[PDB]
Amino acid sequence: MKEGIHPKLVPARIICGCGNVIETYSTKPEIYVEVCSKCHPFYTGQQRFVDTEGRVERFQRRYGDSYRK
Amino acid sequence: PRSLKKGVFVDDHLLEKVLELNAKGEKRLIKTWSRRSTIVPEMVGHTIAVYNGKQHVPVYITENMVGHKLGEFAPTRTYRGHG
Amino acid sequence: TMNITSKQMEITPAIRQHVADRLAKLEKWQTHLINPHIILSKEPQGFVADATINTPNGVLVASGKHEDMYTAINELINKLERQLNKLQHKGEARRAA
Amino acid sequence: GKGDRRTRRGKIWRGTYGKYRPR
Amino acid sequence: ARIAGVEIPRNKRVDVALTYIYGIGKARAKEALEKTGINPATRVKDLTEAEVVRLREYVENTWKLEGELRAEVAANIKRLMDIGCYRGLRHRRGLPVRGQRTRTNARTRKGPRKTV
Amino acid sequence: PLDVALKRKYYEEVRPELIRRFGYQNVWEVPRLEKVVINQGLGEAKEDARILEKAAQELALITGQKPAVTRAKKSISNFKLRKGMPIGLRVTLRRDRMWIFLEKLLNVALPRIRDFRGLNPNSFDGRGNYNLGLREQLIFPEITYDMVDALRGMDIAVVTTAETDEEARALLELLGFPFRK
RNA sequence: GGCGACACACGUGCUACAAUGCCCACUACAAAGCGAUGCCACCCGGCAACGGGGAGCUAAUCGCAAAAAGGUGGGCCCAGUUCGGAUUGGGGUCUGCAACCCGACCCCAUGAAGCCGGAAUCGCUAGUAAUCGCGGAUCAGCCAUGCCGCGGUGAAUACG
RNA sequence: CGCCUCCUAAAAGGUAACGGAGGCGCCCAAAGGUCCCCUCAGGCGGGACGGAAAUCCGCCGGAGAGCGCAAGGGUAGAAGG
Ligand SMILES: [Mg+2]
Ligand SMILES: [Mg+2]
Ligand SMILES: [Mg+2]
Ligand SMILES: [Mg+2]
Ligand SMILES: [Mg+2]
Ligand SMILES: [Mg+2]
Ligand SMILES: [Mg+2]
Ligand SMILES: [Mg+2]
Ligand SMILES: [Mg+2]
Ligand SMILES: [Mg+2]
Ligand SMILES: [Mg+2]
Ligand SMILES: [Mg+2]
Ligand SMILES: [Mg+2]
Ligand SMILES: [Mg+2]
Ligand SMILES: [Mg+2]
Ligand SMILES: [Mg+2]
Ligand SMILES: [Mg+2]
Ligand SMILES: [Mg+2]
Ligand SMILES: [Mg+2]
Ligand SMILES: [Mg+2]
Ligand SMILES: [Mg+2]
Ligand SMILES: [Mg+2]
Ligand SMILES: [Mg+2]
Ligand SMILES: [Mg+2]
Ligand SMILES: [Mg+2]
Ligand SMILES: [Mg+2]
Ligand SMILES: [Mg+2]
Ligand SMILES: [Mg+2]
Ligand SMILES: [Mg+2]
Ligand SMILES: [Mg+2]
Ligand SMILES: [Mg+2]
Ligand SMILES: [Mg+2]
Ligand SMILES: [Mg+2]
Ligand SMILES: [Mg+2]
Ligand SMILES: [Mg+2]
Ligand SMILES: [Mg+2]
Ligand SMILES: [Mg+2]
Ligand SMILES: [Mg+2]
Ligand SMILES: [Mg+2]
Ligand SMILES: [Mg+2]
Ligand SMILES: [Mg+2]
Ligand SMILES: [Zn+2]
Repeated sequence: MKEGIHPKLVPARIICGCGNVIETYSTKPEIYVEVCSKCHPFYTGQQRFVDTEGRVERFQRRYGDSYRK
Repeated sequence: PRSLKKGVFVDDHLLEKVLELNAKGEKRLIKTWSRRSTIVPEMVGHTIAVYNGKQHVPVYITENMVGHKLGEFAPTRTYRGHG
Repeated sequence: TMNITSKQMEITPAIRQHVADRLAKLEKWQTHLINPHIILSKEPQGFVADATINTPNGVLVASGKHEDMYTAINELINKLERQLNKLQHKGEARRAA
Repeated sequence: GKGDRRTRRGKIWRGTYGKYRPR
Repeated sequence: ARIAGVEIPRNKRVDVALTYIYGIGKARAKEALEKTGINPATRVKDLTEAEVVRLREYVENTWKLEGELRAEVAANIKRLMDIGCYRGLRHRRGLPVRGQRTRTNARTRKGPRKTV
Repeated sequence: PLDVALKRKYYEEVRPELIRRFGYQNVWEVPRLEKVVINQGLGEAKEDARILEKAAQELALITGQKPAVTRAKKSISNFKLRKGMPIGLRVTLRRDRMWIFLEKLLNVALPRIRDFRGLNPNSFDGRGNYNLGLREQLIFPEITYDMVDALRGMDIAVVTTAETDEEARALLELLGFPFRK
């Protein structure tokens, strides 16, 4: 590389919210991030976050069976 | 809307007509003047003709249209825009 | 904007527009015709055209009567013109003494 | 706020009660 | 982009700041700050990464939010419109949905005044 | 050369799995990363404030490498383009730096993307190369809210010695590129 | 079923655009009326609308009842905001044979326009205007922000 | 009405008509000298804002691009960048 135009890369630890620490390289030695691949829903199996719904609708109301036959 | 405590409302006289169709093995058009009626899980797959005030309107009933009333799918007002 | 009322009568968008056309005769005087109102009605002896209009210097209120609706609409306009012109020039009446 | 049901002041106005104005 | 996808206003009280997330009003605000034991009075610019991640962790996991909340509202309307119910119709014309009078007014649904 | 986790992962985990999966008869036939070419189409700096030294800075923080300028090949009316105008950046990452970039793209950047639902399965060149676009640079661990004047995205070309898409999906997937379908 | 339509236009009003203000809480002072399948204390369930219990009263007794602005304390700090509360999603409560068209209320979420309004134009001369709440008639419920009343605090200004 | 390019012009040069078509009366301090380096248009496929067309990646692509301006000749084994 040409001298004097490039930000030096040094060993660098990125600290995610799941409490993961990544040993990589950056122009900054230590980084805090809110999320990473280790804890991200799309990555992590299929963590169905807040909606483990099973839809739930629409047949599935069931309040109830009390109308006569 | 109509209280969770009280029943799910269908006019009785439509339900009988539905249930009779279930037994003998369906299916023909059911003329009705019951917009007040809930669509009900046993109604799914029919096509009921609902009155708007002038016309009895064909509504094929589907799985996704279940909690809604009968009149919701037979509109009461003709409107093609202004001018 | 301009509003027309047809009392106990059915009138066409044509007739409505014809009223706008006759009323525009008032734009001659070049002053703001504010929320002009035309009313059309059929009395026993002929039609009546009433109108009430506010301008920066006052109100025009007048009424036409004729066996013919179009003719009454016109007579309405005359009465309106005369009043409007009286509004616009009465102020000039006494610059001396 | 008199038009904001979600306040005390709203419910006095609408003449009603709830979480936001209790009796 | 702190919580959750949005960088909530610093300089603000956490109870208020959180309200600047799509899907979190006064209510859900007071609720999270209890379930994670933080003071509402604390300015966001004063939160421990600790206090922060507690907040973040809970909030993202208990309630549907931002893009996913919108998708559902879209999806809900999407279906209402396609099944052909009367509420679907009002959406299909951009008109009001809750029985309001449309002879006058109705301006928020309609947009500002359209010439004739 | 640097020991970087992803580089190692390639030699250790990915090389073999690939040879298994396609039965290569020569070590050089197995798919390699050639270059990652990052581009900023920009041109919001055409006349305006061609101080996109701010972006060149941002890009150089992300890659550890200073981009070079791109200028218009011809004059264009409707986009307002005098020929020779500075309208973009491009940084060609190779070797160790390419790996480091990807390492963090894969670990950290893509995760931070809004409503991320996986990379696009169909953005495959058809000669075994892959391309994907970002909307914002706040995705990278190095660029904080504090430092940015305005949201700008980028184009990422990842170039591979594989002859076919089918092989490239494999290499990129094994390495850890998350695909939606 | 409609009278509740909706490219548009006009009249009447409500709520605002904020710090003489907004929110939370603690705490005061009215009057006129209304009330037996009627008003409902108190106890319990629910964040709540409300539900279940259940005493009193033909009512100067008992109840609707809390008056609100106000006062004390706390937050907000000039931001389309802790302004504004429109629109919309979802979830409930009630009346009623029945709330698609088309009821009201509650709660979560949404959080519009609006930064004081061109031409023009309304009211009011004192307990008035402005602001603030409470009742009633109609009425199952209610689109009442309408109407008829009732008190609270309480100005400015009239050469002519 | 002078000058340039093509055709007429009969495969050397030349060759008329109030014959058929266009241009000049400038310009460039680099748009000049030299050394070094580089190669186009266009088609398909791929890529945030981004479109027929901005910039990026891939494959094809001998010159159809470029060469200040008309036309012609020339030209990437460069006269182009
Ligand atoms: Mg008269
Ligand atoms: Mg004046
Ligand atoms: Mg508010
Ligand atoms: Mg919010
Ligand atoms: Mg309506
Ligand atoms: Mg493909
Ligand atoms: Mg390749
Ligand atoms: Mg960042
Ligand atoms: Mg009516
Ligand atoms: Mg108006
Ligand atoms: Mg009103
Ligand atoms: Mg009463
Ligand atoms: Mg806003
Ligand atoms: Mg605005
Ligand atoms: Mg607000
Ligand atoms: Mg202001
Ligand atoms: Mg004013
Ligand atoms: Mg005011
Ligand atoms: Mg006004
Ligand atoms: Mg008087
Ligand atoms: Mg007020
Ligand atoms: Mg009242
Ligand atoms: Mg009533
Ligand atoms: Mg309504
Ligand atoms: Mg000459
Ligand atoms: Mg010749
Ligand atoms: Mg010749
Ligand atoms: Mg010759
Ligand atoms: Mg010859
Ligand atoms: Mg010779
Ligand atoms: Mg000649
Ligand atoms: Mg000439
Ligand atoms: Mg040069
Ligand atoms: Mg030269
Ligand atoms: Mg040179
Ligand atoms: Mg090309
Ligand atoms: Mg393309
Ligand atoms: Mg695109
Ligand atoms: Mg393109
Ligand atoms: Mg050429
Ligand atoms: Mg030329
Ligand atoms: Zn993580």
